[PDB]
Amino acid sequence: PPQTGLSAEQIAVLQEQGFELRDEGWEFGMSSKVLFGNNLDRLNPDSRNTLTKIARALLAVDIDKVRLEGHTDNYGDEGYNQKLSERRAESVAAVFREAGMPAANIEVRGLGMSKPVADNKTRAGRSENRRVAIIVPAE
Amino acid sequence: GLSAEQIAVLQEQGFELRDEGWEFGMSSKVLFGNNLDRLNPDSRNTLTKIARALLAVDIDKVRLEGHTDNYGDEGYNQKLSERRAESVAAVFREAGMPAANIEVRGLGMSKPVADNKTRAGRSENRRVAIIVPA
Repeated sequence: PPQTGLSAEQIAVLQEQGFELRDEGWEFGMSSKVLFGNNLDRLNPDSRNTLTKIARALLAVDIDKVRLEGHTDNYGDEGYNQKLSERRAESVAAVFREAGMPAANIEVRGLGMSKPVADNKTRAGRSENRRVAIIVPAE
Repeated sequence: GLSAEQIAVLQEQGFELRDEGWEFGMSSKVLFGNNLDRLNPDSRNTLTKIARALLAVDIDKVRLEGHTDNYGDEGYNQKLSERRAESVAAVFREAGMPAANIEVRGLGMSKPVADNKTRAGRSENRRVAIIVPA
């Protein structure tokens, strides 16, 4: 399949919103520390507003299908981190639905600690791993 | 203490007078469902109504107390219970309750109302309580 499903107008929005093109599509990893702070799956209220802006920016150029993927670092129990990561992605999904993203077009996954982008030996690396990613397919 | 009009509202809302104040306990299953500390939307709406009923008669100070059963890790259950009480606090602040007048506590498994030896009792113990000091 050619990766020509997105127009330049759509790519431009993805770039401005912080997305980078990766193997599974355009991806923006959002810091869980920023999104949730000390909470479990409840979003900071300011972060809810931030997320709504991103959803609306995407919807304004007809990017109306996303995958939301939750991730953790390697601290704690693996099953718990998987559950936490799924619930965190689901919280983001709720905000995207409220902004108008069609519910049938949102796929939610929790990957727990299984797909790190950084080394878990460092606080910085662990924080980079604690994220919720938005993925927009390029197909 | 509380005025007659305030007591009448608390009684109407289903609060019961206990040693530490008027108390209204709510099921964590109903409040959070499968979530961790994110309230489900219907429960948010129900909590907002309670907050507004209280604020309409100048009940503007509460304690929110989160509880668990004794199943699972003690430390996690305590954090969970504190975070769940904080979620309810956030709803009350959004309704207009002064932030400085809200006390949030997570008791974990330490203060059961029912028998943890039974499933029924463990379920009753998984709750968040709204308390209005008398």
